Amino acid sequence: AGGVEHRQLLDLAQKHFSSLSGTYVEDAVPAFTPCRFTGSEIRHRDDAL
Amino acid sequence: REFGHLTRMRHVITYSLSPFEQRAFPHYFTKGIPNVLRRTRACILRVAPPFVVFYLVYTWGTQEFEKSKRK
Repeated sequence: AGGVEHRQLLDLAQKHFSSLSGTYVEDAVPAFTPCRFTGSEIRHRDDAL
Repeated sequence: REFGHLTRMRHVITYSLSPFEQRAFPHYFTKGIPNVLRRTRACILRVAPPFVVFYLVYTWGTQEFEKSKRK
């Protein structure tokens, strides 16, 4: 952001960010292991605070 | 004696689960009878032998009253 050209940023991305490989190693693509909510509680008792 | 005035405690943690995240009866008769059999083997050596001393006096006390009225 700021005073920048999108065109200039593209060639700088082309000359510097070209050796990054495009696909993955062995192509074992990741899948989201989702997360569930749980009603519960945790109490930490410290009378000196 | 209100709740934030009873004692002084440090360094203890408690974890608790919701009543709606729990099944009603976790272990009912696979754990129930080995737990009751533990509490029976403990306090039957203190409770029962006083009551067999009442029994041997009762059975002897109505075997003298029934020979007190005959020959």
